[PDB]
Amino acid sequence: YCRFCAIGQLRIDLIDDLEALKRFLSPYAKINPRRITGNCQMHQRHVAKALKRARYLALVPFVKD
Amino acid sequence: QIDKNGIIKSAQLHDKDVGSIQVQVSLLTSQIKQLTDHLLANKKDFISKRGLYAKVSKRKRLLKYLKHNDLEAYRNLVKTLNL
Amino acid sequence: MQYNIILLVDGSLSLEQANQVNEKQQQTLTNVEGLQTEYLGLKELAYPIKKQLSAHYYRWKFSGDNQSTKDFKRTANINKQVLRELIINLEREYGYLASINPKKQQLALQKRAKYDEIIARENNPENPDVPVTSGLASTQPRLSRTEKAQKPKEELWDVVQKMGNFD
Amino acid sequence: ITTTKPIKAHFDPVADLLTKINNARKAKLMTVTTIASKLKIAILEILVKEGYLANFQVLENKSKTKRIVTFNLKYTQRRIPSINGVKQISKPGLRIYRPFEKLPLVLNGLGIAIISTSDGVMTDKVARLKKIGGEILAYVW
RNA sequence: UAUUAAUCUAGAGUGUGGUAGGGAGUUUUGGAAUUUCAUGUGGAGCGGUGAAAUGCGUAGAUAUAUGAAGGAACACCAGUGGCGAAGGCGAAAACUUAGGCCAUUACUGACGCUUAGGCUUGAAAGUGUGGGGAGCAAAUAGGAUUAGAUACCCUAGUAGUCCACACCGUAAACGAUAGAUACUAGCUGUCGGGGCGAUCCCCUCGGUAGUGAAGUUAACACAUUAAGUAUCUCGCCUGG
RNA sequence: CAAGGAUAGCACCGGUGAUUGGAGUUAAGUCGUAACAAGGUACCCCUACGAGAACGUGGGGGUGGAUCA
Repeated sequence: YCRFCAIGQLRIDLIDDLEALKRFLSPYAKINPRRITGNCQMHQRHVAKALKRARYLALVPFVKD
Repeated sequence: QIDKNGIIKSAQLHDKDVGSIQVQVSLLTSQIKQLTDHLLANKKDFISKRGLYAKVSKRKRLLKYLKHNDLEAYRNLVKTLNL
Repeated sequence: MQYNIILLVDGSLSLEQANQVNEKQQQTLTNVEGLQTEYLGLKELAYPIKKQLSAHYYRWKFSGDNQSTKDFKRTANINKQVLRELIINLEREYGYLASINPKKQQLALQKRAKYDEIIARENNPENPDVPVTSGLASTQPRLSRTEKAQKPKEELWDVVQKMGNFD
Repeated sequence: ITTTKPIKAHFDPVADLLTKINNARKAKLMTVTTIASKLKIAILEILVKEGYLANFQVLENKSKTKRIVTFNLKYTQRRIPSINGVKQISKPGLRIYRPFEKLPLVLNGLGIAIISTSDGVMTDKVARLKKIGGEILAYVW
């Protein structure tokens, strides 16, 4: 699960945290639900919005490779 | 958060106020003007409309109760400024 | 207000010219300035857009009029020198605090214990610790107390007792 | 001695007291607290003198200007409540007024009635002795 | 009980700090889809239900790849989750705005309930206007079982659709449950904060599914996430 | 100034009809059994289009539904 919940910051943003993203993201470029990611609920929405931005940012593909 | 510290600290009805009738209604009308400008800029915002009606009617009943409650503690903001 | 911007430059190109054109794009901000000259180096796009197999990553952190970043979102995204203009502010789900910083001892502790790297300790990364003391610092308490004690009569042994000696 | 979540200003003290008493009878509660009310003090005192009520104490917080009042709904040590039921005759929306000529017994005369007549609260039975009527607030037994 | 001067602040919020959320009006791009058009290929088929046919293809269809493009909306992100006036809220980003939640030993001095009247929005279908129509699509045209297949099956296919103005006003709009006040066992957990505390376990308050005793009930069953108990008002039903 | 009174556009109430729609009312007439089976189509509400109709049908909403942990 995320280091952010283990340190305390109550938010995350795309500072190229791709490493931990690869733990939350399957190699299929699809966002696993809250169960796999391990966030509580708040860092869950934070990583959700970050992954969606990365989709928009082209950091992560939607499905196209 | 348009105004939170301006009118409730620069205006003291009694010896000291952190929340009262007239400071609340003055801040309420400031936010009323802000929200009316916002909805004139963006006409399809109805949550603001309902909030404004609630705010103005709560102010009206505030003044109504303060009529009898205190001799005269309301003659600073009983009007409206939207024309 | 506070504004961190993640930049996606168009396709594969030189680092310095892209930095200069990104500075020119930051100039589209009327007064959102005070940038710190830095970048994220080279990072390629994981997927081809339609011919763009790679790009370059730049970060711009500064502050200014919040209304005047929408025009940047227009110009950067339209002009063929930035593809994505990622903005950071409070409207995006926020949690930041300038006084929650004294929690990075937990950061060091979790970096140590995100995975136990010693053969002796191989505990799961999701197991309790329990030095527990249970701090609250938030109760909404009221100190109610008795000053007049009349009618001395109390109810403490309210559990039933019945059915004496039976033959 | 408040139970939890100190009671705010209800629409009327008697209704909040009735809720507290019914909840005490239902969910195995013994001591209940209510907002400060002089009529509450009077009715608690007269119920104590009637024998159906246990200790009652006025309560103050860090300050003395605000007040509340707690009382043990009289329970014997075998889990039985002294008060078995209540009814209000006068209501906030309809304060029914019954003069001295309008004071009958309580459902056989076994129960106790209370009237807010001139000053404080008087039982309808003793109010009939002083040829006193008034607005009857509650029937209890 | 309406109350006077003062009032008491325990509420309404509000001074303040922390504060989470798909809340929302507003404005931006990105992913690609889709089918085409310039491009060439290539040999022989496509359509489909229970089976086929209607319906398409050598004058090059399938399929093809990049270039370019129209409308159009954003796989996942989606939870003992949260935010929600209802209707709802998720490719993102931000302007703005709203609602909070936790705590403030605090203030006007309780300054608030329902709602005649007035105000507001209102899923969605559809409508005149101007434009667009990518895509499917009723009605159905044709065809398959059929005693009938009109409903259910397949293709061709337009109204419709779609963008905005104006009109939409209803839904099984529900929580089959209008609210507001005050109060009432718990528990597995979990969520937002105050958090001591790698995260934790552990709680404080509000929330989120269930739970079962009182209580409730025609029974369903609800039960401190009442169909529990009392206070105030608007809507309704008196057998079909 | 009076009871009573007319010329020309209106105004109020009562009744009525060529014909026509719906409601109740015929053991038994007549299209299929749409729906009750998940009535074979899970169903229903709003709304839109048509078949002689059940009804479907386009979109949205809902559980008052099934194997089932």
